[PDB]
Amino acid sequence: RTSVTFHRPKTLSKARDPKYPRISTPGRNKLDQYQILKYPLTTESAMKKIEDNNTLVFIVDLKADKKKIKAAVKKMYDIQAKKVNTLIRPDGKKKAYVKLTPDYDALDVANKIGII
Amino acid sequence: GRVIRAQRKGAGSVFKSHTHHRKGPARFRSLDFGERNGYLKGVVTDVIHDPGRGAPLAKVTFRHPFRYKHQKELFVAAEGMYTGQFVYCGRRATLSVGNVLPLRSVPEGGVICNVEHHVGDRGVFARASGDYAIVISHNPDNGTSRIKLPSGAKKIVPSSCRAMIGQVAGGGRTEKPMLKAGNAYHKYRVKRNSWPKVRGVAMNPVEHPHGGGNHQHIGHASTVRRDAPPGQKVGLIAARRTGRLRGQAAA
Amino acid sequence: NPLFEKRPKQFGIGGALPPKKDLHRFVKWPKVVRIQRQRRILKQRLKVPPALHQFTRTLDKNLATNLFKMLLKYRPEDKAAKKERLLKRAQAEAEGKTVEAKKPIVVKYGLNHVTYLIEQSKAQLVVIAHDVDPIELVVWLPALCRKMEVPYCIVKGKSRLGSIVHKKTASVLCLTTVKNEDKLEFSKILEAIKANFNDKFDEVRKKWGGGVMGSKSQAKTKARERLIA
RNA sequence: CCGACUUUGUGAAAUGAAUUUUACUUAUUCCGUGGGUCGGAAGCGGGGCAUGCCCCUCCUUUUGGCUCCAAGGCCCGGUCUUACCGGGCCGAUCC
RNA sequence: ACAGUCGACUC
RNA sequence: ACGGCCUGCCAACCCUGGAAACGGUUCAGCCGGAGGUAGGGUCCAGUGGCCGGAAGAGCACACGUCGCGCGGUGUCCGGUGCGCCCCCGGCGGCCCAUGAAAAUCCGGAGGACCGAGUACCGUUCACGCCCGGUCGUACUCAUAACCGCAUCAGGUCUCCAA
RNA sequence: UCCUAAGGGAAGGGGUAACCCCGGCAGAUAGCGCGAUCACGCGCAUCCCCGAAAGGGAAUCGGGUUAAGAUUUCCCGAGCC
Ligand SMILES: [Mg+2]
Ligand SMILES: [Mg+2]
Ligand SMILES: [Mg+2]
Ligand SMILES: [Mg+2]
Ligand SMILES: [Mg+2]
Ligand SMILES: [Mg+2]
Ligand SMILES: [Mg+2]
Ligand SMILES: [Mg+2]
Ligand SMILES: [Mg+2]
Ligand SMILES: [Mg+2]
Ligand SMILES: [Mg+2]
Ligand SMILES: [Mg+2]
Ligand SMILES: [Mg+2]
Ligand SMILES: [Mg+2]
Ligand SMILES: [Mg+2]
Ligand SMILES: [Mg+2]
Ligand SMILES: [Mg+2]
Ligand SMILES: [Mg+2]
Ligand SMILES: [Mg+2]
Ligand SMILES: [Mg+2]
Ligand SMILES: [Mg+2]
Ligand SMILES: [Mg+2]
Repeated sequence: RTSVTFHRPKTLSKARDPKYPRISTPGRNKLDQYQILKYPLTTESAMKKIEDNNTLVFIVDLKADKKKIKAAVKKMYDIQAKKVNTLIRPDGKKKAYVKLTPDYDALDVANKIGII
Repeated sequence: GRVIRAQRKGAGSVFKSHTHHRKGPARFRSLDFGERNGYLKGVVTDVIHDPGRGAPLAKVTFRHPFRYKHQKELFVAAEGMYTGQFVYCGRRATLSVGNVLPLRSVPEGGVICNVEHHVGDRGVFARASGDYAIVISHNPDNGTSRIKLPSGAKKIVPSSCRAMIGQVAGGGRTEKPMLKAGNAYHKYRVKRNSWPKVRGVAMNPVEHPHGGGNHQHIGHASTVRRDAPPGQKVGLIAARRTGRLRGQAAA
Repeated sequence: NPLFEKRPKQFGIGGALPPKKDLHRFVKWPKVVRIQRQRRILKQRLKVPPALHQFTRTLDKNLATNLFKMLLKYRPEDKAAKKERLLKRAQAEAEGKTVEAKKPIVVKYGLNHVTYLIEQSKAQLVVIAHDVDPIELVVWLPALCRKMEVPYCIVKGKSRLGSIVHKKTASVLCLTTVKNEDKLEFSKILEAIKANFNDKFDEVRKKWGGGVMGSKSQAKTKARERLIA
């Protein structure tokens, strides 16, 4: 040996392959789109945002992030979000402002579900 | 009573050393084959003030013996050292101020500082500003030497104990009057919480043996025995004599 | 050719960096290594009493190869070597209605078994490993075999005895009876063993081992005593 | 603070019929390291006025530069087989 | 050492 | 804001040259054969100037028309400082006091190893393409939203300042 | 949010009847890091976590807009990491 210092020799670690699964039942996706998008908001402030800013206001799950909101609005309503802005409301629910890419029309999206 | 001020210092709490701005320990470099059997060349790079200490410190940069890197040590500077100086460490080093040699390489009468006590302790003696030791004698049938310490005591130490030639720099510091409570305040701010001091006679009996009384006085002999319990050993501990020093006892 | 040139390095005490030599002597090992090495060293320094220093005098390599040749002949029946015969004797019992297998002759092992054979005097050669830990298991065997007048040897390596019987370690072996084909070879082996072991017993019981100091100590010892001379 | 016992082993002397003294290293205690050169013998130079057999040396003092992963030699062994890889020691003293 | 223009401040 | 171009403070630095009859210099210092004065350059700061942004904005006027209409005019010129706020530069003084660390980023020494020229090895350049998660964010900050049993003459850390 | 300050917690170990108390005491210290993958090599030094909405620190400006949000989160334009 040249070094005076004895280090820990490195050995093999074998990976896990258990003889029975600790979980048989699969995972349901409990935050699916209907959990993510609960219901659109119909406050007069929101109805302004539809015309003036091409925007849609939803009440969303408290555990949904901006990315999943973008995905779920494409599966449901088959549209595109240019930008999603969120805030957790003073009473505990999360509100998402969805801006549609300028292809789609927010008013026509508003009509196809019924808000205006 | 209650736990007196002298007893409170051993717990550490507010009485720990004030060392946030200190520059690291000051010592020799770990003794190796290079210094036992020859000499290692170092260059002094900076002379720096170390807070809480009167001796300046010298940053000496050595080249590593067997690794491709520098080794940056920190000495107590001897008076005379300067930046750009080449200091030399080892067994075959010349007898020059700032060099570190073992005491077997130092003639009697030499002035030395930062002297080791065990071979390799990296410096224990004559480390305050303007302090030195003197080599008195060698005894070659033991490998030991007798030096005089700053206190005047004569210690027998091995002939391999290393020392730096000269005296510690910054001498003469304590000859200047301080003149001000404020100057004492800044001196101790960077050392430890030991200032100011309230006289025990000015305390109440509950917190000091000297406290209390209708006049401030001790009321008992201020010399206390060596084996007195803590909390009782205040005053002049195990004193052999008191009073003003005259004649032989001042010598 | 004229380009190829030599740049010798001045590998001095202040010169060029030294190369990668072997520092196997100064390596700081783990504790398990550290303690075991000191264990043999401390054994060296202390005075070993006779009963424990009666080991440290093992049988030779020349005789061990002779003895272990015999033991390898009398290895017990292997695990596999044991199930077919019980399979075979099924038919001899099930149809022939006789067990006819005759006395298989092999070495005997296991400390309690060998001690039993010794005290009944059915033992003819005892084989004690030098490296039993805890040692108290065998310290008294030399005395018991000497008192009961059975030749005994101290071979080197309990792991080797275990190899004969198909175990990991064995710590003792004894041969009770040899076949009529090996009387001469067996007899010659045990003649030296009695001389080597059962003859010196009453002067090795008063020999104290240990007390060997360290290398640097001995080199210092000689210098000190030479100046006396 | 003080003594005995325990830890606690080893062997030598002087007064004694126990007491101080000493010596060993492995217990223990302390110190230093990124456990990085320890012990013994060699070698190299040096001092010779018993060619002693011994002592003193160990390839860095110089101006605030730089300093690693070896050049070089020998030897196996492959291959192109008519041009290219693996290896071993020396360099870096031995035990 | 002049001519021109400008100039806020102090005694 | 940001992008260029200019300018180049006070320092620092470079080249030529060789200083007494010493000179250069500050409010103060200080500097010079270890190279001053001089002459000529480099770099640095900028919250400095021009252009782009950008007049299409904002503001002020004046008009004229039903419904976040529309149209028009302009958006200049010098000067001043023991002034005030912020920041910066560069000197000086003080200390038995010498007044954090790390993340992060940049630069260098060395040079093992590497490729074409019917073309492959590159490249810290310019342009172009995609993406940017989580939580807070309202309001008071006090002679009424904080604490003092209150909508209490108390107490409670800051920034701007005619 | 990241980093460290004073300082706190902490694995092996030491103590403890136990709750708990000790971090330098040095232990194959936790984590190995880097080049590699088509595998191996090198190196391992004072070493984990927490700790600042006034310390350190990737990047934004102007103009509009509400009953109540934005001076820089929304709209318009222009940039940057
Ligand atoms: Mg948010
Ligand atoms: Mg105080
Ligand atoms: Mg005083
Ligand atoms: Mg006082
Ligand atoms: Mg009082
Ligand atoms: Mg009292
Ligand atoms: Mg009193
Ligand atoms: Mg009074
Ligand atoms: Mg009185
Ligand atoms: Mg000039
Ligand atoms: Mg600018
Ligand atoms: Mg402009
Ligand atoms: Mg101010
Ligand atoms: Mg200054
Ligand atoms: Mg807000
Ligand atoms: Mg606000
Ligand atoms: Mg206010
Ligand atoms: Mg209350
Ligand atoms: Mg943190
Ligand atoms: Mg912060
Ligand atoms: Mg901050
Ligand atoms: Mg926008």
